[PDB]
Amino acid sequence: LAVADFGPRD
Amino acid sequence: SRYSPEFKDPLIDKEYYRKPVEELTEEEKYVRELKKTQLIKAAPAGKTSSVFEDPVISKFTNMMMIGGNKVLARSLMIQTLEAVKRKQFEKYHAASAEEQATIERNPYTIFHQALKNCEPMIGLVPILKGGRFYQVPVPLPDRRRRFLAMKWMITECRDKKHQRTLMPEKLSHKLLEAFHNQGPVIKRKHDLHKMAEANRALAHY
Amino acid sequence: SLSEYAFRMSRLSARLFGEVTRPTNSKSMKVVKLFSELPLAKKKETYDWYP
Amino acid sequence: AISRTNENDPAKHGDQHEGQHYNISPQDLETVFPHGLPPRFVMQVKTFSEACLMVRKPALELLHYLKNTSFAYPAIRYLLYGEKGTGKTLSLCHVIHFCAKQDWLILHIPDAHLWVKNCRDLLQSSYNKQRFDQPLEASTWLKNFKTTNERFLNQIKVQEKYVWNKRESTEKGSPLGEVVEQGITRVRNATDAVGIVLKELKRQSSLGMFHLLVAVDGINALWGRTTLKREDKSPIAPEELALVHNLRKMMKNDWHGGAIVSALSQTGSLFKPRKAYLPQELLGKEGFDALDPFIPILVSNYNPKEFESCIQYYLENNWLQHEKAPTEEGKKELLFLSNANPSLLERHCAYL
Amino acid sequence: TEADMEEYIWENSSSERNILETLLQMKAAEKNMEINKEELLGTKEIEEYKKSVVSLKNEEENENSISQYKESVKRLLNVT
Amino acid sequence: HYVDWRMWRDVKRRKMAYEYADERLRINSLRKNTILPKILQDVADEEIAALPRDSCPVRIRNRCVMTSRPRGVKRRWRLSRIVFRHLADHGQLSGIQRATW
Amino acid sequence: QGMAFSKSEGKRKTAKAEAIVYKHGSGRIKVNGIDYQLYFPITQDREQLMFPFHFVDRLGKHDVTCTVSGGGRSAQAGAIRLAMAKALCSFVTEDEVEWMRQAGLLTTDPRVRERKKPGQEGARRKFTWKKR
Ligand SMILES: Nc1ncnc2c1ncn2[C@@H]1O[C@H](COP(=O)(O)OP(=O)(O)OP(=O)(O)O)[C@@H](O)[C@H]1O
Ligand SMILES: Nc1nc2c(ncn2[C@@H]2O[C@H](COP(=O)(O)OP(=O)(O)O)[C@@H](O)[C@H]2O)c(=O)[nH]1
Ligand SMILES: [Mg+2]
Ligand SMILES: [Mg+2]
Ligand SMILES: [Mg+2]
Repeated sequence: LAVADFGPRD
Repeated sequence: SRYSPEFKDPLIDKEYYRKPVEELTEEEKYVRELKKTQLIKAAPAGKTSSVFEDPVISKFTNMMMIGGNKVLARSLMIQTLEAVKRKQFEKYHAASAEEQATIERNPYTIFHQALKNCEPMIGLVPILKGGRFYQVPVPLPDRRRRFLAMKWMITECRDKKHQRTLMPEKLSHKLLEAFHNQGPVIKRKHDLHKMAEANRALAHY
Repeated sequence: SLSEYAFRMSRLSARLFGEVTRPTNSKSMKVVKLFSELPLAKKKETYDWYP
Repeated sequence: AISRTNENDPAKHGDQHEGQHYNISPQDLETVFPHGLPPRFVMQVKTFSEACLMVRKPALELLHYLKNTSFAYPAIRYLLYGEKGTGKTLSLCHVIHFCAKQDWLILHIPDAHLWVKNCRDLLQSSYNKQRFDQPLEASTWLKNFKTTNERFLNQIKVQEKYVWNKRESTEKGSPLGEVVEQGITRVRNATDAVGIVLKELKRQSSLGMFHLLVAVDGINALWGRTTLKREDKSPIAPEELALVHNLRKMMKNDWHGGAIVSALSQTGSLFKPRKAYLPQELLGKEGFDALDPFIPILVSNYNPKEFESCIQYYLENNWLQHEKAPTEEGKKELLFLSNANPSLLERHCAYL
Repeated sequence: TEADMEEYIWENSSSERNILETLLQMKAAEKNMEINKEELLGTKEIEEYKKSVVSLKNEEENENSISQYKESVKRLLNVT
Repeated sequence: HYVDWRMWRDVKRRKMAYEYADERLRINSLRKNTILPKILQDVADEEIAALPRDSCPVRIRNRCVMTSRPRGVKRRWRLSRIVFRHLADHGQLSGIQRATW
Repeated sequence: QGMAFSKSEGKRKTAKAEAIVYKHGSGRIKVNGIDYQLYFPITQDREQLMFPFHFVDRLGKHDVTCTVSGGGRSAQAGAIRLAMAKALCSFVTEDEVEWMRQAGLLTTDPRVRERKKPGQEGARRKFTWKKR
């Protein structure tokens, strides 16, 4: 979960 | 299957065979003397020893194939690789000597990196506990991550939002977008992860 | 769509091989078929169907 | 630069330049080749930012004949033939460039198959009610013909009075450009304007005004079958088309002062099998009779020297991006799959 | 008619009519007045051209026949 | 002594159709061309329509010869599927066997 | 003329091929008298012809004249691949022949069309189980 890329947050 | 369980899959790798004997270990020596007694399946027509063979593109091609039409699926793939390369040569010639160093013109490198930027690390799978199905955010195996990056890319290009655009132009445009961490398919990856973070409290189900 | 030579050479072959010699449309050629075979009712499989 | 030559004048090319690529200036691409270049070759010019044509024995053989042309004898018909994708079109274009740079008047038909198929507006002609006009096909060619021969369209002057309508007419002595502009401006007169152009050039070339090159790619189209239909859904014959009826006359050796260089193409033909390439198989009986006597020039696959120079030209443009393409094992696979065929090699390299 | 024939005959054909018309224009260009048909069509070059066209018309077309036809046309048209 | 009344009617239809076959063939020939006058063909139409209804061969039905079943009949043996199988399954039909492949 | 050659046969689906591989050559392959790239316009069928010679590093070293009948374009290319590989084994070392065997180049593919069964739509597909 920490490694994963959640994208530019908004 | 028309192959008895005794039939082993063929190993198509020239290097594996030219490897000298001295480099071989006692375990690798046993496997080689064993296969001389085993039955081997006929090599499929898909894969060959050619130096230009790419198992990922061959797989992406099959996931685009409709009704066994490999000729058409293959034609679309090669048209996409040509369209990606031409878009990069046009971006390359129009750029400055400094920007030119950062511009990739190999469509195979773009294709692989575009998919790797879309592979989802974690997915939502309904694990059952207490008589109900809760979409638990579960780790994804390597096979599943690579498959999902392909299915999402092919699905996006088949979407009806694209009006009269041919597949080699749609797919090339999506690959170059994903190659730059941009696009709808990249958003699907990000949203899947964000949904998996909102259901972290449901990991106990 | 045939030359005079071909048209008259085909009409000569028809005379020798006992084919229809006059120009005959497809509808009228059924008369030839009707008399070239036995009627269904006259075939032994038909009138001797049952023991 | 092992695959390139510094000699960019097609008049000085010889056997020592076989297999080497010479550059066609952008100025000559706009003027000499507004049409006729293969569509995929045009893509290569945009991608490589340059037009380079390999010098091969078909064009060299043909350039040798044109340089020794006797302009007093009747025009000679040269027919390029060969298997699909062997370079017939680009051998013709190499010859068109030679004549274009020698101040010849160029009559280039880039594809004669386009005049016998897929015609939306097939109008009846007014000059002859038994023929059909093709305003879009004719106006398109006229625009390209004007571009190639714009410097000669004022010096050349008509030798008759041509009537377009009751009100409008082209009087004797008017520049031929006036005839070419009437067809472009008024598409209804485009098909007859083409017929007047072919009429004047054939007439004035035999008088010594200029040298004329007739270049027709897909010549087998003229004496084959069409897919155009009448309003009663009946098939139309090529002779009934005004564009085809008049182009058929340029292919007769009843004039002198130039040459007729044509190329066969099964690609885009009508009612011909995929593997048909020989002259009679593609031209038919009516076609072979219209051109006989003619000089057939064979175009074949790349020889070992030409194949390697072709690969080097791609590697010099960084077109082959696969890391294994420059290797000896990569080139042997590119040779087996294409079998040295220029078109198959260009298509295979296009995605590698 | 010619369409009914099953064997090509060079005599009184389009080939004979076209080649003879070509040789006359060439003689006129040289300003030579030897316009006799029997003399023009009696040379050995015409016999090779006749033998080549007949082969193309009555036998299977192939690269060797197209080359034999080519060399016969080059001699008649003085193309070297 | 036929299997049923329906087989007996077909027997009569086959007998009457055989008796009128030549007469019907000749009259139909007059109707099946564009050569003769319509006035003559119109009379031939009335003549063939005036023949007995059971002389018309389209009314003949291929019934099972042993059970009179009108459907499920195999023309080659003139038997219904049920009767054919009974004989086939007891090895009484020369050369016929169960098919596996 | 004294040129050494080997001959073999191959079968793929309903396609049957017979190939003559010459000991020495330039890489020419004739299929029913036609150039292989004219007979096989599909790039995948030509890759199958390349596979045996490429695997043993003999591209451009043998001439082949083969005849193939039956089956489709892919089955014909597969049958020729097997016929050429079997004949090519005469001109390679014993160790190379065992490498071709382990690569699946010398095994006749047993995968043939399955018969349709009665009472179902296809060889395996069943008719729709009607809504209850
Ligand atoms: N002389 C040449 N110089 C450079 N490229 C060439 C040459 N000849 C052939 N090619 C390559 O091969 C391709 C096919 O050539 P081209 O279209 O001229 O052949 P063709 O025989 O006229 O084809 P078709 O049978 O379809 O009419 C070109 O687009 C180009 O990539
Ligand atoms: N509009 C127009 N077209 C003309 C005229 N004269 C000739 N043409 C065109 O020029 C072509 C060639 O002329 P010509 O040799 O007289 O044609 P032909 O009479 O059909 O053999 C014709 O087919 C017409 O399309 C003219 O006075 N007006
Ligand atoms: Mg061409
Ligand atoms: Mg019935
Ligand atoms: Mg099915």
